[PDB]
Amino acid sequence: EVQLQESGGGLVQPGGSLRLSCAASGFTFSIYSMNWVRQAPGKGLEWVSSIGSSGGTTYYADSVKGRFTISRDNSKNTLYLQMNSLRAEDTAVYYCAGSQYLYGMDVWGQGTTVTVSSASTKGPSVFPLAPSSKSTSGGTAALGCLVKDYFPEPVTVSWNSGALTSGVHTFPAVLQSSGLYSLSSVVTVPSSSLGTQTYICNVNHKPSNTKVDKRVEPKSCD
Amino acid sequence: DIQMTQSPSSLSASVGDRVTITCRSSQRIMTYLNWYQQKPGKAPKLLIYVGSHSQSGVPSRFRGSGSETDFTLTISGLQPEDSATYYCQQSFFTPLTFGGGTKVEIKRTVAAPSVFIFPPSDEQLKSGTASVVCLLNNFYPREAKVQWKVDNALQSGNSQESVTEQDSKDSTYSLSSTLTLSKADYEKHKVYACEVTHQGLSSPVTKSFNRGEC
Repeated sequence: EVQLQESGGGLVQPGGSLRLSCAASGFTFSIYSMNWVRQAPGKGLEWVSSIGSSGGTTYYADSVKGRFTISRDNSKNTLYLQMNSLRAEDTAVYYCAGSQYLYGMDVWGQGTTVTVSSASTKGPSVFPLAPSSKSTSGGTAALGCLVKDYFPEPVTVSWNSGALTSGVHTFPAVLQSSGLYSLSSVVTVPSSSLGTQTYICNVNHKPSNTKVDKRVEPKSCD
Repeated sequence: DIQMTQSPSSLSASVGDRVTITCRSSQRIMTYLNWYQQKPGKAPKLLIYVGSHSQSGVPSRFRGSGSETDFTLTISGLQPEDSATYYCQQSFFTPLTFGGGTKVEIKRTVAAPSVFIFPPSDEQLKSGTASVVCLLNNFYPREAKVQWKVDNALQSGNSQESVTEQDSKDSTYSLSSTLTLSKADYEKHKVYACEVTHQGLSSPVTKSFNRGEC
């Protein structure tokens, strides 16, 4: 199965440097031309750089020329992007992609986030979302977690360590006036299961190294 | 720098319909135009390469055509999972350029939201702030009105809304409205209600809770 696995993304200060990697497997890497493509938050796809199958040819977008350097090691089936003199506008999700056809992109990697900011990374506060006893839900109830006041994007939210996926809705983050982000993750479940079954929201904010597992259940009501 | 003009920027078509996406290049690029699909939260995926070539596994409904400076992607028999953004990309000469993208929405039957309200947790209240969340689950179309009331006081300017991308299976949306108050203000009132209006409801639906009533 043709596969590209990226890594190296993170939060960087303006003017700093960062090196992205992309491991290849499932095809003859030495005959594939490789590329880097990025996607700014809420924007379209933007080409970054290209490299010939042998590494003897490289191409760059005008916005990154002289600051980024694409390279490859065909002995290790690895592609690199060395990003120097990083700017705020370089913030985006970066993808590696390649193909046996020049300038084509047949196999894509999952992506890695790069944030260029002088602001301080802050972890979220995780609060439960649970109804009161007199909620008028039918046979379906809703629980959730509120992930509040974190920076920068992104955060990952799962339920019961990934075992619960059906009915989950993790909303897009909203940028609050404070410059911090906030979102809610909800899941709909049978009403009878609300007050008995275990529901845990797993939150991970890698930039600030903040990871939380919060059990969500209704308030005690005897 | 070959500029790629993609049209329309968005479209809404029902399941089983036939939609067309066009991509124009400022210069001739022969047949070196590729089409990509990007579902919400996923990396782009190749559909068509070099104009009209597809892999065995790309649904027969995905067909590409064109040459020189006019190219088309046709989806014949739209499916729910086809809700995504589609991009064209010229692979002729550098700088490689992408089209602006086309958002495909699946036009399905009306579906009313299931409404839920959540009081602020005791943990958050310790921090001196109260967030009240009203959830509208699995509705269509996207147009919906959420209005907050605190002790019958019509709230305005103190809530924020967030909407998910269209679901890939049922083609519905979900919406969260968060009302933000200080703990002191939260503790001055009793009845917190969110009233939802939507074309799928015979009349507005209201969900509410009373503070301090576990």
